[PDB]
Amino acid sequence: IETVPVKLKPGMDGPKVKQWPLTEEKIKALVEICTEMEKEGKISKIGPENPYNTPVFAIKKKDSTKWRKLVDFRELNKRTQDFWHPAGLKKKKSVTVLDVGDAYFSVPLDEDFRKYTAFTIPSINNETPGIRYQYNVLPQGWKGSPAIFQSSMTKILEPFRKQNPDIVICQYMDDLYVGSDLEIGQHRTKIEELRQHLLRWGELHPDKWTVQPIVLPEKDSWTVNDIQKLVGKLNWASQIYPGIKVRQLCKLLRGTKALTEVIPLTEEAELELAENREILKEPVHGVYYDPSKDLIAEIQKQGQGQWTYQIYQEPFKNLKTGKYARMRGAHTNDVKQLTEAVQKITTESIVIWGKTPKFKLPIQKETWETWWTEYWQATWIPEWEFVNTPPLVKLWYQ
Amino acid sequence: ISPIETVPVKLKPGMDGPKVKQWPLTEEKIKALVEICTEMEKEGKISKIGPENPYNTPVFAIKKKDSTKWRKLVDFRELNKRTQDFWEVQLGIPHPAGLKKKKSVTVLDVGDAYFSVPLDEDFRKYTAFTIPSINNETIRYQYNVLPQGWKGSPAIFQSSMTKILEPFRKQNPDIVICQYMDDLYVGSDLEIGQHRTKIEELRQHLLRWGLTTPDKKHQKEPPFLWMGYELHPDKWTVQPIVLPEKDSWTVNDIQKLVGKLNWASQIYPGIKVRQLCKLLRGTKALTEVIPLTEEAELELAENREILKEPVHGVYYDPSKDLIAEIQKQGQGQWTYQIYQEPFKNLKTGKYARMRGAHTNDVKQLTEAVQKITTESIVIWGKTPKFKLPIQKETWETWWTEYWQATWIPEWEFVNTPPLVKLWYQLEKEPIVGAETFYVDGAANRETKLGKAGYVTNRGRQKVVTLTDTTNQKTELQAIYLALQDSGLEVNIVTDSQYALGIIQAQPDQSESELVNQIIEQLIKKEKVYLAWVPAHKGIGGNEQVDKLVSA
Ligand SMILES: O=C1Nc2ccc(Cl)cc2[C@@](C#CC2CC2)(C(F)(F)F)O1
Repeated sequence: IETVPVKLKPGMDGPKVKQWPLTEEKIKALVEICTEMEKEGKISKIGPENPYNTPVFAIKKKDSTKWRKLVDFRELNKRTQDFWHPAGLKKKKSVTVLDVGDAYFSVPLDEDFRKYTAFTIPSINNETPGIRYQYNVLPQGWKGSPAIFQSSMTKILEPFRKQNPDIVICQYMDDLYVGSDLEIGQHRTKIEELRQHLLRWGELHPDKWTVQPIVLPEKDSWTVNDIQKLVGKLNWASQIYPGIKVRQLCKLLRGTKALTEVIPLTEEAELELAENREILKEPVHGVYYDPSKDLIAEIQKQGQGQWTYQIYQEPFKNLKTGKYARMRGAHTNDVKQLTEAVQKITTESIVIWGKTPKFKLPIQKETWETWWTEYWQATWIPEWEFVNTPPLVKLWYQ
Repeated sequence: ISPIETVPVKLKPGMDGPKVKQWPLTEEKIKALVEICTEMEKEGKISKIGPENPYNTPVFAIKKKDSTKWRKLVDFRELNKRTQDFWEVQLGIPHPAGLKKKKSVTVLDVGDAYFSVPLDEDFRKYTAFTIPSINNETIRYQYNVLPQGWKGSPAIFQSSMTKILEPFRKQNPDIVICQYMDDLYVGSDLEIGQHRTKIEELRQHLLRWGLTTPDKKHQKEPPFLWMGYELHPDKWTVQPIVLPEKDSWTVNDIQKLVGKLNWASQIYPGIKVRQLCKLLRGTKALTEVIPLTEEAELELAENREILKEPVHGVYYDPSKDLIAEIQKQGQGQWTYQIYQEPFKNLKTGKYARMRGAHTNDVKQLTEAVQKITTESIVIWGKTPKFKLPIQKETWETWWTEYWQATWIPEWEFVNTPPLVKLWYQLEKEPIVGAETFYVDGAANRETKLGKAGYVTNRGRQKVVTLTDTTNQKTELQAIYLALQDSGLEVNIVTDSQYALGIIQAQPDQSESELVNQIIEQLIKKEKVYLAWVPAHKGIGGNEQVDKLVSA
């Protein structure tokens, strides 16, 4: 019946975040769910004397008929005291992720901090007052949960870390990441093995993530248009690679010619291009990760289902860049695709640096807030802001 | 009064509420409060204090409406700002459209409920207030239960009500009880007598917990008035909307009118306010009198006719689909009606022209849909199926090529003009034979003096001076010229990322005159291909205009 006292960042107060509207279906599922946790002592209904509140909703993470309660403690976490990364995790063949949230129900929360964990189950058309609860145990999604549980966590983990001191197990929030250079059969079985050990209590490829190369258009014949677009893309890239030169190409344009006129390249321009392709055959030197600084994930809509992104801390010094596609069935849903993208990039940022990136989403606030919850499937929620993607920024990574 | 567990209250950390002095009143008021108080004291409401209490609120005596008898009020105004914050009672209020049809409906006015609920004994002290007396010769009191005008009274009462009902609701799941203020709206699909009998059970149940409610003969009967509507148990109608006809129309009158007409535009079709609104231009005072114009005197008249029309509606049937159909009622203006059965509307509404920097129909339509979707999740916890005046091909073309994440729930095209379209589309490749304008524009960061022009293949050109302009204004100006001094197919190369992006987004409405003009020119052309090149480079054509727009 022990309880480590947890407090809010000095002078801070509990979160009073409003509950967005939920669908009948998500409400029903949540009433079932909460009634259960209430019976088991996990939570308890609260009174009006508690003025704090946190948003909650329901999801279905990868192939599930049954719903999962999800609480957005982002604001509570940003207000919770601080507490206290094996680069080996990133440098693995495969890395599997595990949801250990359940573990937390086992631990009771410092009763004085409970008031802050207050959340509400809305009623359709406001016909009824919302149902108010607060946690009695450690809530999943709370930055303090993993911490206060570390102690017990490590314990239950030693056995597997001693039996297999070749695998890396990193925990982030409610997730546990395990990476090993084994082969799949033995790897997935060794995993199933870990979930066996975990149960008697309560598929990514890292060597594949990098800074993708900027490729330049090659064609039989070049028009004035073609050269301009070419020079534009290059001129931008000069920002990342000062060596990049466009003198020769610009010359080919001297004069106010038609846009479609076919321009014959010179031996000089061809060298100029030859030379730039080479400057671009690799990422710009001297780009290192700074832990004392925020990670930033920028995404641009390429269209047709494609989305390029760059993770970075300082402008033009990409720590990583990429593209995301397909996801059959989402063939007509920009929000699904974007949400999947953000998750894919978060997990990735977690693996690599063990922290989430602040997102810059090319979407209108309203659009994203209406539906993103309908396609979320993680236990965590990164931070984000909305933007108006530059016409350029796109043709460049395109 | 009630025997329900009090709620634990505390004063905002640190703060404490003892002070604000007694407002000496006449001898008629001092004794007209000495009386009323002696009353409450007995009922167990207030408790003559003094024992140990430094806190104090001022009592007043106001002429009770229609009474030669006096009534009291207590300024907790101070006490409240020192009182902890509570969980908001929820200000999102039920809308007729979300109600389910019922056979019988009753409304139980719990009214005198604040004084029926126990206050946190532990906190009572903080309520103290006094009654003055000639020659300060000595009356000190403090509440024992929720006080009329205290911060937590509503919140704490509402919560007590929820608890007290909890059992009854588990017992009678076929009965619907809606809380709101001191009111209880109970509806059911039972037979009239069966229903009347459950109410009595409810009333006595509430009375067991000390909450007195009205008799079946003191009850108020349907329809009930709800934020503008008349609520019947099987349907709803709109309270008549009477427009006054006067010879004197101060500014105020004109506004309130517009105000009511706006509220009416949601429910009624074809309401207009354009000319009543014109009447407020340059007004100098609220009391000012403005003569209604001819067209003003007219729409007002045509609006009265419309307001006579009786508008009825239907409630929600969970077993049927939700369908929302939208209409473009002008640029940026949309109309919508949500229904389940053709012509039997649950709700209707209007979204006014959102006037921003630059959009277009498809985008505008998209926001409309997002709006109706959120409204619906709220009202019904469901998203309607949409019937939109746009082709899957246009939507297909728009999104497939738009730079932002955009989406629209299950929807169906409905051919009901005026339709939403893309008024023009930029070429994806240069145009052969079409002329080629290399535009540019510039301005000083100190004088705001700018030049904007172009140079083209075919020798044609033209520069022009601007005053009080910016880089972005001149750059856009440049493109306008080109669209003017050009044929029906044009290739334009600009160095303005600004200009580019605004246009790339193919807008059909803006609040900038210039932008609007260009939009027009754009709609006109047969083929337009817009291109961008980096600003100050030796890039043929662009270096040329960079020369002319530099003095
Ligand atoms: O769900 C329904 N159906 C309904 C139908 C007709 C009427 Cl007049 C009233 C209702 C009701 C309510 C309410 C207050 C919000 C107004 C009731 F609770 F049943 F009373 O909510």
